[PDB]
Amino acid sequence: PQITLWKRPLVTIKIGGQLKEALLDTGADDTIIEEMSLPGRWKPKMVGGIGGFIKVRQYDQIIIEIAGHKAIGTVLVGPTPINIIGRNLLTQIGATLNF
Amino acid sequence: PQITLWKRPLVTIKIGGQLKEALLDTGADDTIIEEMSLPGRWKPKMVGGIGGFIKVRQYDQIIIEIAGHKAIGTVLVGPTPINIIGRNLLTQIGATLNF
Ligand SMILES: CC(C)CN(C[C@@H](O)[C@H](Cc1ccccc1)NC(=O)O[C@H]1CCOC1)S(=O)(=O)c1ccc(N)cc1
Repeated sequence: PQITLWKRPLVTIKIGGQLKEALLDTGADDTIIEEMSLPGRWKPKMVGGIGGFIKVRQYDQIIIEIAGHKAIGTVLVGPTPINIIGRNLLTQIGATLNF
Repeated sequence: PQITLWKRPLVTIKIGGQLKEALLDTGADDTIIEEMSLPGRWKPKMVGGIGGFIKVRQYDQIIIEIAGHKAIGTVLVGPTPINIIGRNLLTQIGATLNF
């Protein structure tokens, strides 16, 4: 699709067999989702945003369905105001910005 | 142009007669620029994201040239770690997210 930006670019994602809403965020380097249980071991990671840094849990090789497109990669879990799909996954689905 | 997301989508902008580098951010509702002097009255506002909230000054009807494209709208000025071009101005230049 071609998504205009008059409204927040929200899509449905499927992760852990659950359906969730997420923001397509070109300004986020990584993908961060709200607290949920994911499989595997995690590593610590410091993530910087508008108000400073936070501590999140990094899970690798996670299967995630983004607006019907399947992707497999790194997902961070932590206290985010909204589920964000960052560049790491946007590239996997071949998303670009055009103007 | 067609911007791939392997790297951060930075562009050159012109605001208040100064040249700055900024992030084309679909996850940002509004544009936020690092501390600078702008003409006009302004209203204080609080903006939040990852890491909490920052206090900014809201300037209205500011003209900004985004990669050679002139646009007009609200600009928030404050202690942001990076200059962000949000949806309020991306729409004006006809930017879309495609996949
Ligand atoms: C958190 C989302 C919902 C909103 N933010 C936009 C996001 O694109 C934000 C942009 C940014 C990049 C680098 C440093 C600081 C900020 N990236 C972000 O947090 O990157 C983290 C998450 C994964 O990788 C690192 S915002 O900055 O809080 C914001 C809020 C309101 C306005 N009007 C403008 C901006």
